[PDB]
Amino acid sequence: VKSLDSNTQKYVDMQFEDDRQSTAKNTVMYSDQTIKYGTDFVRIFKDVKKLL
Amino acid sequence: YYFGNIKFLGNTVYSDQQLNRYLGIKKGETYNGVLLEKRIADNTKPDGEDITNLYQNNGYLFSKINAVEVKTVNDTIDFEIRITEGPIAYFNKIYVTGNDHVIYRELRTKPGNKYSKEELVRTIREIGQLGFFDPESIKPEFRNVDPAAGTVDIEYQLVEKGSSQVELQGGYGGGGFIGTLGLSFNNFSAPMGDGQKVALRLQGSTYFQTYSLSFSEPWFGGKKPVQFSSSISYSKQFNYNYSSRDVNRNQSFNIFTVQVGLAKRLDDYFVLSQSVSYQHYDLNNYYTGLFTFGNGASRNLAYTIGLSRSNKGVNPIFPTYGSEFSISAKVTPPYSLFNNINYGDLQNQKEYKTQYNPGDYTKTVSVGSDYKSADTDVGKVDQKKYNWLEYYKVKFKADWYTKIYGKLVLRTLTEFGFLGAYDQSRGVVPFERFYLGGDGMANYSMDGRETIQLRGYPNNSLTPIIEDRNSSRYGQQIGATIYNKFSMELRYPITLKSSASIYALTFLEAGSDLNRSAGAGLRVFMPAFGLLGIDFGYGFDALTTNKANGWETHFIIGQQF
Repeated sequence: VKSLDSNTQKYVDMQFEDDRQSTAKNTVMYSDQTIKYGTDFVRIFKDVKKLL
Repeated sequence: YYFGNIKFLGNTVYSDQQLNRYLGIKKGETYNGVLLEKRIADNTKPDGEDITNLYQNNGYLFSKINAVEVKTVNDTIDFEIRITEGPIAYFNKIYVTGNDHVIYRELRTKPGNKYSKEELVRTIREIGQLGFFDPESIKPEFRNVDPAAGTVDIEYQLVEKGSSQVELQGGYGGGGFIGTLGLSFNNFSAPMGDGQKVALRLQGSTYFQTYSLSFSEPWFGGKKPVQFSSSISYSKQFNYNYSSRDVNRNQSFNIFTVQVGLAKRLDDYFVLSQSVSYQHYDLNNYYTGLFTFGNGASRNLAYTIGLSRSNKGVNPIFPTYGSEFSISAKVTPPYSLFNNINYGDLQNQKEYKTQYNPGDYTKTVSVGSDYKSADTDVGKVDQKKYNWLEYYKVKFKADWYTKIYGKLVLRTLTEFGFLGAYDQSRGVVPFERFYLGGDGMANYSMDGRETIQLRGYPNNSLTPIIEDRNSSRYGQQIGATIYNKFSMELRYPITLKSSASIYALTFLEAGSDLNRSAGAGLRVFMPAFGLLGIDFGYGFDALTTNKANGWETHFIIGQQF
């Protein structure tokens, strides 16, 4: 059987919309103090660690 | 050498014609074995439009596509592609090892469902987004594959890497940087256990600093995805002149906010969101714009409701089909009807006239003890008017995507927004007002200000200003209560890989009879560095001479909507 790739980081990276049983996002609240689709410094640090 | 007569043998699920359309190889072309193998099965990518994934995505996991060369004559090679399908695949038992109900609730690959690689990929992505487990080794491995009965078992191999998380994020908008530091424990229970998130976060820009504690239950009750969120925040915001990017450090207010809220999914594409918020605005020397009560405080108790419909395309970054609608209504309790004090005759009362002979009234010239005289102190009257905020707010947004010709996508956007007061003598509140023009920025500030994006113009340039001339407040921005925007964008993608998503766009916007802008831009999205967008916009309208504003440039990071 053709199985998925050994590394699954790419699968996590790709983006999808919400489906019928994921958490419902609240759009009438104030800010959650997050920049959505912003620069992720922790991911940058982990990537730099992976390249060493 | 050239191809010839690609024939498909022994395939009954799909006809010959559809598979030939999927192959895209015509007789007479130059032979390219690499191209033939790539079209047959693009092993490089999991979402490639290849025949093996065409079969495997609907559950014929046992389908094998092999090529056999039959004849090579007249410098022409003939083929017979052979397909051996096999029975359909149905999941039987789905279990996870290496970690329970938290993981099982978020599985797309339910028992009894038709096999689909898209479901496995989605479950991998969702478990990765949970954050507890190592993103590189979320391994779906097949057990008890019985082609005799047409069944398949999946085990998810996972490795724990801790529940807690630290996050440093950044962005750019309104001509200023923005950044958050957050420590988020993604398991709280009533400690280890349920998926309840608790995060302590701090956000900062050049003119406002916010501290917040946020609790969030994704599955309220443990049955359906009802998000129950709560947030206690304290923010300090300066008087910021968005046009010139200077800040005054002696005019500042502190917003203390407590919000509870709930989002639930109803059709089935709709989301209903509710919120209850208490905000205390402690002003400090804020004699700017429409404010005259710069040393007082205000209280805001709001109930917010919202209905949203979302069925956009597969990629949130680059949708290619669908629509999104949003209607939101924010209401505060109507204190005016129950409070039996008159807001038109406040200015003619002894408790609101200017005072200092000691205790005398002043128009500064002493005007005796005549209570009808002197100047109606605007600070006291406005403070009594707005000690409890009274307003009603309605927002409507529509975003329709369509495909036009080829790979181009057209996006249409339309927003209306209104704010008012129940009693016209009370007046429209100076808070929660709409600010229009520029790079656009989300509701990072917790005072209700909404920066609406209109590229081609300076940041916060089109918001209305005091026009009284002799008021000594000419040029300062007071805010808009009604605003309408129509946007139309054409977008072409260059790459849609998981790592990088790049596209160019041309935009026409009209915002308020409106002010119009036209421009072009380029956006690049990566999971690490975020969503970087560069836009160049020419505005045909002026911000005395009726001359167009002309060119302007914006560079934004993050979804600044």
